[PDB]
Amino acid sequence: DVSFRLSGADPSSYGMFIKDLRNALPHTEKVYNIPLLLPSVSGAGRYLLMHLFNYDGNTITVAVDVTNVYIMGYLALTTSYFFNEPAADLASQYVFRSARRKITLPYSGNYERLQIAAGKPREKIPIGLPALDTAISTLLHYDSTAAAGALLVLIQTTAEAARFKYIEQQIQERAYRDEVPSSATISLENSWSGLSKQIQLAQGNNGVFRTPTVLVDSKGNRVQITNVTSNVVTSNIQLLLNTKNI
Ligand SMILES: *[C@@H]1O[C@H](CO)[C@@H](O[C@@H]2O[C@H](CO)[C@@H](O)[C@H](O)[C@H]2NC(C)=O)[C@H](O)[C@H]1NC(C)=O
Ligand SMILES: Nc1nc2[nH]cnc2c(=O)[nH]1
Repeated sequence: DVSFRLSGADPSSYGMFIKDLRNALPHTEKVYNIPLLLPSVSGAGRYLLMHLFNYDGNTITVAVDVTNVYIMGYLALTTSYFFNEPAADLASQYVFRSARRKITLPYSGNYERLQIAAGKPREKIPIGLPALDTAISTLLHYDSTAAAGALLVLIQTTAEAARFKYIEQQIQERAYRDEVPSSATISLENSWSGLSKQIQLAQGNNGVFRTPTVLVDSKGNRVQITNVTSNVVTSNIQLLLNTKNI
């Protein structure tokens, strides 16, 4: 398991947590020096448990699929909560077995569905450590509409920051003040699969992408990534989704 406490939290301990999280994902191989996540894992070993404590010490335990860093559900005191999707029900056979009650949320866990349930796109939802603390508190008391917004924050602070160094840095900047995500942050979140695939395909091709990836950068300018020599590839992306899942 991995842990993170918001009480006394600063940019450095947050950094330690994301490092712990990356190290907890198993991998057998590296492509261009980037851990390549596994095709699959059987049984309970497929799930990593994250324990998060809000400022006041209350806690929730979150289950993550180690093959794709997707959040499947969480435990709050004695009630477990799972997304409404096949992979999450599969996950319920292996974690939080001692939960007294199991609730299935009225949505699946993809951004499209979470944004509809929340009533706002994530372009309009502030993120940061203070926002993570509020999210943990919101999740302790069941409300499907408020939970959708809390999950959008939780996902970006923990799964997305693990996938990209830039997003991890964006969160460290928001350690004491929340701020909506930049356009580059959203573009990055949307291209993880695309990037992961082109980096894997670039191998037998001199490091050149079969088809270019279109992103929006920090200063706000559109851009094309065509080879593994680019910044995104050399210092941004930290984990690769296996092609057998794309
Ligand atoms: C690899 O990506 C780099 C950008 O990261 C590209 O290099 C550019 O390539 C040509 C000349 O090599 C120029 O027209 C571009 O403006 C270069 N940009 C730079 C140096 O910032 C290029 O797309 C890729 N390299 C190869 C060999 O395909
Ligand atoms: N549930 C979950 N959903 C996502 N939707 C987009 N990315 C993620 C993730 O990392 N976990």
